[PDB]
Amino acid sequence: ILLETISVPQIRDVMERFSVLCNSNIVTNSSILLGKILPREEHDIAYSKDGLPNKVKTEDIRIRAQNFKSALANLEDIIFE
Amino acid sequence: MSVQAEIGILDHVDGSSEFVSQDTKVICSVTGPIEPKARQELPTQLALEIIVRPAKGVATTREKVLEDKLRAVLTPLITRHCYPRQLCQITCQILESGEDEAEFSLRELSCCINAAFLALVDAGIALNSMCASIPIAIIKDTSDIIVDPTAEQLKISLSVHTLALEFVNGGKVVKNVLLLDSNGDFNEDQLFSLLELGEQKCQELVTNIRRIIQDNISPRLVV
Amino acid sequence: QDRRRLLGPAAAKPMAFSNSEQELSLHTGFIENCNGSALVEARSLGHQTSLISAVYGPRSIRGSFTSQGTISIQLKNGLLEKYNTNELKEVSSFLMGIFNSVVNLSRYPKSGIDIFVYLTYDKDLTNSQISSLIPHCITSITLALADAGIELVDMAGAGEANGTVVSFIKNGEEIVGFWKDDGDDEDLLECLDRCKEQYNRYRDLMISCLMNQ
Amino acid sequence: SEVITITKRNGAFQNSSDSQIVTPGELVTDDPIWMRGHGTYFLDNMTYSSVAGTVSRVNRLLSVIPLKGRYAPETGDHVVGRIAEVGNKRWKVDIGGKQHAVLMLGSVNLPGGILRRKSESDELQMRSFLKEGDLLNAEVQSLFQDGSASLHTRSLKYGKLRNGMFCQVPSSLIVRAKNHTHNLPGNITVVLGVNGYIWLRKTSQMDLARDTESSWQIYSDENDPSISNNIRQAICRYANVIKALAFCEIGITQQRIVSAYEASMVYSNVGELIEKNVMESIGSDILTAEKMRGN
Amino acid sequence: LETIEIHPITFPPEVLARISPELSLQRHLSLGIRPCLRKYEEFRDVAIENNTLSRYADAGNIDTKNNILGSNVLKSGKTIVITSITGGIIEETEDIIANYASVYPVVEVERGRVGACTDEEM
Amino acid sequence: MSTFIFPGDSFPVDPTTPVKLGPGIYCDPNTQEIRPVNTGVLHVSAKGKSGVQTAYIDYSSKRYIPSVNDFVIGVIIGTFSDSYKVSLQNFSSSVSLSYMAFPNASKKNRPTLQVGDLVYARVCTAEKELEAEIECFDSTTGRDAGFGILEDGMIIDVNLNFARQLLFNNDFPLLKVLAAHTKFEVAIGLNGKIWVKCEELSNTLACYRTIMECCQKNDTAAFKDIAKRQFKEILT
Amino acid sequence: MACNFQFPEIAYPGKLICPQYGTENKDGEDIIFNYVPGPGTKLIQYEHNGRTLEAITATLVGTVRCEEEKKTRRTVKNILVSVLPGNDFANNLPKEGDIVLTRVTRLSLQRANVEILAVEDKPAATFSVSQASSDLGETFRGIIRSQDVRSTDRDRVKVIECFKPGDIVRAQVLSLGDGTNYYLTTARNDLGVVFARAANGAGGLMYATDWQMMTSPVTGATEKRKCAKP
Amino acid sequence: YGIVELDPECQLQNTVLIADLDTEAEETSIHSTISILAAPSGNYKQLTLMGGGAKITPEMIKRSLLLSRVRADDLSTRFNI
Ligand SMILES: [Br-]
Ligand SMILES: [Br-]
Ligand SMILES: [Br-]
Repeated sequence: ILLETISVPQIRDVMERFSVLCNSNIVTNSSILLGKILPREEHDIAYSKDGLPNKVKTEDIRIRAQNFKSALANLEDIIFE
Repeated sequence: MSVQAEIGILDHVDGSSEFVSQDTKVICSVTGPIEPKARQELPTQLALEIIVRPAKGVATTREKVLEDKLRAVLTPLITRHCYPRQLCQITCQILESGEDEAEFSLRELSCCINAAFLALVDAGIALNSMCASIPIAIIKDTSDIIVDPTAEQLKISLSVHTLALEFVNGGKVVKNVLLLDSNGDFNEDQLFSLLELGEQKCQELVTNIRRIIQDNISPRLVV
Repeated sequence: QDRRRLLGPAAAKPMAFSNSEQELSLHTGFIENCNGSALVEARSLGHQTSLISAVYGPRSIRGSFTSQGTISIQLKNGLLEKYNTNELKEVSSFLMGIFNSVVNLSRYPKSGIDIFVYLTYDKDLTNSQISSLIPHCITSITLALADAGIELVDMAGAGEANGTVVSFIKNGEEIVGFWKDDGDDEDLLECLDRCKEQYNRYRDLMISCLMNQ
Repeated sequence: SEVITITKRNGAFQNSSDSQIVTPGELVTDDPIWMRGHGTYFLDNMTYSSVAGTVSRVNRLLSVIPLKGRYAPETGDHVVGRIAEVGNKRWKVDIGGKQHAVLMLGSVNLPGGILRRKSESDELQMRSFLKEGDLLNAEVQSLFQDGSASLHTRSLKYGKLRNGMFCQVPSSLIVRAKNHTHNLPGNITVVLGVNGYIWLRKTSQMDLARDTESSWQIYSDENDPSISNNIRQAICRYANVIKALAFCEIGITQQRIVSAYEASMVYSNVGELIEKNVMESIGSDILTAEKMRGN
Repeated sequence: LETIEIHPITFPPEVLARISPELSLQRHLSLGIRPCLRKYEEFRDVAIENNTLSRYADAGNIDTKNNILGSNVLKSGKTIVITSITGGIIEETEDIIANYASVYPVVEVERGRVGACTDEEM
Repeated sequence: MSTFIFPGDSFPVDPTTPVKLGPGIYCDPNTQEIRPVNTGVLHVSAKGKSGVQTAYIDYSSKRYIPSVNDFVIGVIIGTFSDSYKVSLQNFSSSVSLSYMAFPNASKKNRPTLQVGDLVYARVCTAEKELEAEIECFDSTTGRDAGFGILEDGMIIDVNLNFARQLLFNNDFPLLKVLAAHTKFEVAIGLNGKIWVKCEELSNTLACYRTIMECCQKNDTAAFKDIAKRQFKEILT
Repeated sequence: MACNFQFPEIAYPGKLICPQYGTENKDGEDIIFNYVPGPGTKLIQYEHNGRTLEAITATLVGTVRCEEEKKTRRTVKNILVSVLPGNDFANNLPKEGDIVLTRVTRLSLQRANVEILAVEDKPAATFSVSQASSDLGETFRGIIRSQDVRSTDRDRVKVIECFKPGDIVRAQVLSLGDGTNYYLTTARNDLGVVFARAANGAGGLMYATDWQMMTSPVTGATEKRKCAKP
Repeated sequence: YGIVELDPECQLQNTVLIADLDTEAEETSIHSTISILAAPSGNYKQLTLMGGGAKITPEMIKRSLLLSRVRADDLSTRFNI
């Protein structure tokens, strides 16, 4: 079949049977071994003058990312020769 | 530092050499620039095919490391942008270890660097500068820094070092340190004392190399 | 011995020693090296399994031309339990047939989708075992493909019952793969029901993982 | 033999104007006047054979015709081939010879034909006309130095094949003729390529007009949406009898095919024609029929 | 006396990194950062898990069908490393190097390829 | 005794003087500095040469690198659609020789050169990042400037220095000492190839052996003696 | 650009979205909605209650978007149903007409061989970067023929003066070609060399001053390339 | 560790030492690198200097040796192994 060959009552029929089909189809994944270590997000550290490591915040890196993107796109400036 | 070298000993290669330090003898050959394989091709620069063959047995992962370190030295030496989409084959056949190969690969690496450089010179390939490599070791009790140590000295060493410097201005200015391969137990003070004495003997080596190069190549050229 | 690896001395001999229904864990997209990846861990009775899948594609195929994509699947032995290369090849072939019925290949002309499944940690704690790993492989590959962004007709899952493995799609109405080793006689109907129950559970957890995570 | 016919044998790996037969290295003649052709080689006066076959003498051209060998494309042959690869501005089609034949983009009829204006996008969209795997009619237009064939389809008679099934016989069983497309009872049409490649399809309007908007769909993979089972079962029967003629080393002609097709009607099920004894008898019945009809 | 202004074509960070890694590096360095969003002297953090794969993992319940003597699962940033130590036995017949042994490692860098050992791994 | 120079060494000439850079000398695209990259003798042309001094380094080499306006000896190793694939040296990148790069060329008639033929040609284009091109005619006049096929004879391998001296230096006694023994015609390629042909093979062979040995010794005041013992040894 | 309220918001592979056709009553006239399977969806024929049915099914994991597109009496509105994930070069594979960012790997006398690094997406514009490696030949390679370099004078074109090895060339796909090489073109004003350095990367940055000339602000030295119109 | 020269014609809005190289951009473009195996005791077991790019100065070496110690002290004591 094709468009225009199909009429409005035929369309509403299709919509009906679809609604019937669609409405007829209707525990945590805790780690076992490698679940805690592998999916672990990236963290970065900085070593102060004390020699002690310091945790770099995630949002700090996110903001650091979005700020560079704005400084690369909009702050492209104009090159004069 | 009484090394001995010969240049242009092979017939079917663009360039060759034979470097000898004590008992360590390495012969090297260089063909290039030539047509590269598709997987080797570099759009803008020269591709280096570097091969190291051992004195005994077949090439293993050991020589694969010798190829890698030798690559770190030769790569910045060659003006690669002069030969885009081109190949330069560099083969080193270590003829005599001059050391216990089961324990050390120090003298073989330095001799390969010096030989490869000489072979590149013979082949007439664009080089940004000159280069010299020496092996260094630190003995157990005395803790003295011995430049160009013997095999017997290596057996009683606490650390072994390969130093290769990049020279310019008639072999007087150290442009950079191409390779420093320090292995074993050592402290920061020992490191710079090593680098200070190492630079001196390296500079002496370049001067000797410059002599060897001119002595061999000048008869070929015209006045 | 080998000139490409360090296998040690030849006179050396390996050390020989003397004498709910399922618990799942799913994670996706932890391998930046590829396009899609999945971690599937299962724990039950006296056997736990931790396998990792990785999808590389669609990438270039420099040979002739194809209107659709070409799938390749390779299973690798992990650290602990080893399997025959033949047996890993056989499962690979069985998996290729399954995902050639699910992956919308029409959307990837002259492209290659290489799927790797690493049998990283398979512990046998009983103080052809490969049949019990098959449903977990399909789960990992399905997760990885969906994580990669490769089009799938439906969430392909599977189940195992008495050496019989059967993978379902379309709410368990149809079968995309049938596997049977050992087992008993005239036990087909019982296996289909038990596997469909596992298929349904795995599919729910997969969708839950692809959405919430 | 209700389900499978299995012939068995033990203790053996297998079952175990005169035409002058010569073998490689054999001396054919010692007359230096001769012009040495194919299958031969010479040294001064001596002419030797390079292959195993029969000595042929045409005028002053001595050659040895081999007993075996692949199809050798002659200029003007009607062949059936499959597109092996597509590149630049040409296709390479599998005919069944030593080398793939070439089919230049300028040697085919583009869709829409004479009305179509030339486009430089055709050379980049050749896969929309002929792609890998497609079957087609073609005529050997020219020959290359080595012997390779250049094909062309500059005709309505030639072009992409559809509405049927493919089968092949040794090229030796099909010779050159005035025409290789034939209409047969059952509303089916055969295309007997000289290369041995045969195409059996449902008879089209063109096939009827041969003895008695469409130019846009000359490269469509789509078949006739209305093909009866009686035509399909006819194709299968024609296929089997052709294979039967080939099994008996019988030269395939349009008469031999129709004769075998009607003679095979003795057997109810078409699948009975795949058995050895059936094939051998059908071919044997054709030879004997030509015996008592000829004399 | 020919003054001309040029509008430099800009690209997204991900595109620039693919197009020109060298330029992408220098752009980041001008803002005191790196393409990996870290600062000049910032290291990647490290997370490990020891002896989780070894047969001696649980002292109370030692595995019987396991030959792993020691193990370590390490993740630093986005890279994951899994190490397992197995053993063998061979009959035998100062601070010098001749009195020291070593382990025989086989490293595999999974990069979605199949074939011989790479020069990296060797 | 000569004035040797090494890579990385300071360049003698001052930037205040306009200098045309030849072989051996490299101008860094990044730092704009002029520095030697080859090892050998530095040659600087005298001042007054149209206000432009040409500086280059004569260095030992045997691997040829195509440069414009060079006479070379190539061998046809392939036939493409519009040109020949020709090798100037083993293992080197192939060069192209157009079918239209001949005297009396036409789009209807291709040259009769077959694969395996030797050709004496001139390098017309030699882009660094592109396949070099050679031609077997004069681009302006259209005639053959001595270019074309080299029928028969024998070809000789020779280092680039020896070939350059044989082609440009008239004080090189080699061609003279060979003429004192026999009649011969010779083609000289800057790619280190020398073509020699006489009426008899024994003479061509004698020439081959002399050129080989003279290239090996590189002692000018010994060519006459080498040719003497060579042509003598053939007579035995 | 708005889907009906009867449509699902989120989607996973295998989830039903909508029938092939829809309709409604507005202003005393029946409007016909023609739903077209877009990227991330596919028409799948299911069975239920004995009667067959073809419905739009999501093949990806993400959100569902719709957009109207067109190119007795009756009115029909054509709606495009697709699923967008939510970087991925996968779903946006280079097709005929697409603009791509390529890198010249080898120049020849008659053509220019490149590798596709990124593909332009449809509404600064957005991009989809290929995660493949250029070291293992994992990237889709392409070819820019000499006659497809520029629009004017396509007969006499020197490749060495249009592109250089390492250049980043913005090109448009002509055809898929074979499995080895795509076929691209740069015969437009906004096509050609976009990013380049002097002496094949051995020099400083060069910007497109002229459409046929690239210059360096620092050195002043210029090079001849087929640049995109600044 | 890695050493790079800041290119004046790449600034937005003279060498720099970079620690723990990651990303393709750093592995591909940084040719002057330093690798260290440092024992928490204070001594060193491995020291690789590869200067193909910027010049490796004694200051760069000393700073690298310092950071290697600080990093080693962190890794050794962190997981109480
Ligand atoms: Br070993
Ligand atoms: Br043929
Ligand atoms: Br244009």
